Amino acid sequence: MAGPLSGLRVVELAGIGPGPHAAMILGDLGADVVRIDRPSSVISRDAMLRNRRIVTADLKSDQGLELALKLIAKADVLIEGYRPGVTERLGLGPEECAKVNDRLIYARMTGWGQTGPRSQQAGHDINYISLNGILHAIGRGDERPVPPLNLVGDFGGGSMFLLVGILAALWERQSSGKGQVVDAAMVDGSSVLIQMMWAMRATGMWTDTRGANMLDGGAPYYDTYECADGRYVAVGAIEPQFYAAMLAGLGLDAAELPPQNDRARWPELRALLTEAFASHDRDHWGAVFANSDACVTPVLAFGEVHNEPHIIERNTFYEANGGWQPMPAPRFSRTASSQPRPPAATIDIEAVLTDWD
Amino acid sequence: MAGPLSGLRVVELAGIGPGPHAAMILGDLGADVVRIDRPSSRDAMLRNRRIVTADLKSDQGLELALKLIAKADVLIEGYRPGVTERLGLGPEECAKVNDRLIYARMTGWGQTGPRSQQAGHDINYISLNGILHAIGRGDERPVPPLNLVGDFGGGSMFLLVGILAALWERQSSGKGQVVDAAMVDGSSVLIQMMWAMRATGMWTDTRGANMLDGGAPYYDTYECADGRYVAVGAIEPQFYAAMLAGLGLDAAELPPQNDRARWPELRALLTEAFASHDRDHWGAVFANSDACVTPVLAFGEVHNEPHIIERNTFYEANGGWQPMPAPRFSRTASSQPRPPAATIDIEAVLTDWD
Ligand SMILES: CC(C)Cc1ccc([C@H](C)C(=O)SCCNC(=O)CCNC(=O)[C@H](O)C(C)(C)COP(=O)(O)OP(=O)(O)OC[C@H]2O[C@@H]([n+]3c[nH]c4c(N)ncnc43)[C@H](O)[C@@H]2OP(=O)(O)O)cc1
Ligand SMILES: CC(C)Cc1ccc([C@H](C)C(=O)SCCNC(=O)CCNC(=O)[C@H](O)C(C)(C)COP(=O)(O)OP(=O)(O)OC[C@H]2O[C@@H]([n+]3c[nH]c4c(N)ncnc43)[C@H](O)[C@@H]2OP(=O)(O)O)cc1
Repeated sequence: MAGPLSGLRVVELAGIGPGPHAAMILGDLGADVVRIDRPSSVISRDAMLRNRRIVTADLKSDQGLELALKLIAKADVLIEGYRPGVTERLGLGPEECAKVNDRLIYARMTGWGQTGPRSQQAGHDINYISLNGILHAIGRGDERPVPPLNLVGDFGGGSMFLLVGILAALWERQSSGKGQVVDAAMVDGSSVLIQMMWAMRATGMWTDTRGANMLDGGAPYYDTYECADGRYVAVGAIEPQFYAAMLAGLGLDAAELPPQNDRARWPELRALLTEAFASHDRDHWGAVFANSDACVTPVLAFGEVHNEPHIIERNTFYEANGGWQPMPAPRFSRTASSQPRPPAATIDIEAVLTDWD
Repeated sequence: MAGPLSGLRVVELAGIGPGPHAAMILGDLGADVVRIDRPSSRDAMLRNRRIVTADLKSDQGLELALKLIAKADVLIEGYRPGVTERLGLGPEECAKVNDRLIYARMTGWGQTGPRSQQAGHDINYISLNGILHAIGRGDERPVPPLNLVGDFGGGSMFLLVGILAALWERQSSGKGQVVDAAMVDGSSVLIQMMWAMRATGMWTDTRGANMLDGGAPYYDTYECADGRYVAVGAIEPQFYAAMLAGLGLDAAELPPQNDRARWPELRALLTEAFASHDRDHWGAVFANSDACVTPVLAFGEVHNEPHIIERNTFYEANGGWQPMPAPRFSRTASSQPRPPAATIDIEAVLTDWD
């Protein structure tokens, strides 16, 4: 099996969102990933279940439990993302796992954490980011907050911190010879994800007013603009030298505009930039500014990404069943990753305990 | 030093956004982190570091740097491609003085290809791979999700997964290697769920018309009587039904939860209901509930929130609050971040390491 995480053995108790996204990446990088789903369901639809062996097993039954408990015994990592108490009351808790394998990295993916008042509440991405200030900061100032899909709570502030915890604990287990419990809460990870704003907030460089900051769309030089065809460009020309390059491509003379960072005159500035970008279509701007430091790029829809040169040449995507999918990231010089394998039709848990000798 | 990464040694060449964030998290978890800046701190992102100066273009500045890297486990650089090569700090020069080094390259566009030398920021990397187009209301231009998705989630976090996966690989092979983390790639994997969903006909390229983009009335924010907001995330029918009951809404009178043609009508009924009381009222009503209804707090209110206070998600420092390390560890727990450690001379650090 190809990739830097070759050898690594992972047990994933089937859940939704972060838990599986973490498991995918471990797989992606060559870990051996075994997912136990409920029998009361089931070759899979979700391309998120790539780089995976799937096994049936009713964990409520006494048999199901011990089979599971065997897999965990011969494995490096356990991933679960159920509310607190669920694995305990199944007989798969940390304390129970530590008795068949004190090397186990016990990885617990939740929104709210393992304790505290909200620890039993149901929730999704949007709820976790609502409590820690993030959601309030996203969207235009004249309107209600808009959810950044489930990118910030589930994945960026959830799965990815689960991965860092798993892999940091594996580094630890090289010294001490023992595993441990990784407690990944989306509300905490997403908070560290936005540490920049907490830092800027302290030094007067970020306010709580939505749509009135450097990076939220309030700056006319860091925002999207509608073009003549109703498609969009993005502008991220923060540094003055890049902003100057953008102005020249737009045909605007700096002498006729207000200063880039005079906020009181951002309305005028925005109006000027808006009229300029509105006068040609996205693909015009795309050409004018390619190879340029103007920080102006076309805003592509998913369906167009496969035609973008830089995306094609670096193989950011591969084809798989009437749909493109992202190739693993990041990339490794010596132990490169493979193309992911599609979800691996169900298997029997004995066959896996056997294969794992 | 407290944390699961005690005695990991990390050299960081100073830049902006992702590279510093990754270095921060490494520090947060107990790693020894030395950051080389240029002779020309306030940012709390520079927490859990030692800062040193060094003209990397001088003969001596370079010599010193290579003496650090020789002793360290990980090097982090976030410059445009070619930049570290020309300084004399490229992968191959580093592999001469330390074949074990994990060499971590943090860019937006990647190491090669047509845009590889183009300046950019977060908003640009996510414009090219479909992400930015997908965010915001439908009647309107896309809105940047701050720089959470390219710099951090699709950026620093993938650098970290790569640094630590390469540390694992090393333990079996004795050898370092190069980690190429590009924000346009990481952010693409970060949104793999949408790519899966699109392949099976359960996501469209229309903005504001999906389960998770704000187009679903059960997955969106709502304005309340006081002008503040709640978030609703009641995807599962049982959670949704719990929410209707607490709103005072008889299910029989409403359109089906998932009849999309009638979402606008559904949304107008839920809008009226949420508008009729203040945000704090809904926070009370739905506490301990599975209704998936939560107050949308502004940054300055977060320190007053029970679940935040009691789990110590933040700590106080300097101006105000900062996030404590994540994730958390049972045995080898992280400590409260140290503020940034004012300029020390780089020779000191070298005697301190062997
Ligand atoms: C493809 C797309 C559409 C899917 C999708 C993706 C993403 C999302 C959004 C955006 C997200 O944010 S996903 C994140 C949700 N939050 C979390 O994951 C945080 C922690 N988890 C939770 O809070 C819960 O799992 C939650 C999702 C909220 C609610 O789930 P629930 O109450 O139905 O389940 P629960 O976790 O409390 O308990 C599970 C239940 O199942 C049982 N179980 C598990 N496995 C098996 C098995 N193999 N055989 C038999 N029984 C089994 C457990 O024992 C337990 O039973 P119990 O006795 O307690 O009732 C939504 C949907
Ligand atoms: C707090 C706020 C204000 C900060 C802030 C945070 C975040 C953001 C947004 C949201 C972001 O997206 S940050 C991410 C930006 N993109 C990237 O980092 C991707 C990779 N990097 C780049 O593309 C570029 O570094 C770029 C950010 C575009 C800026 O380009 P640049 O030309 O200024 O720099 P470059 O990388 O081309 O070369 C740097 C230059 O510095 C020199 N350097 C470094 N270290 C030293 C040293 N110790 N002593 C002497 N010289 C030194 C290098 O030698 C090099 O010089 P060169 O001779 O080649 O011109 C914006 C601002």
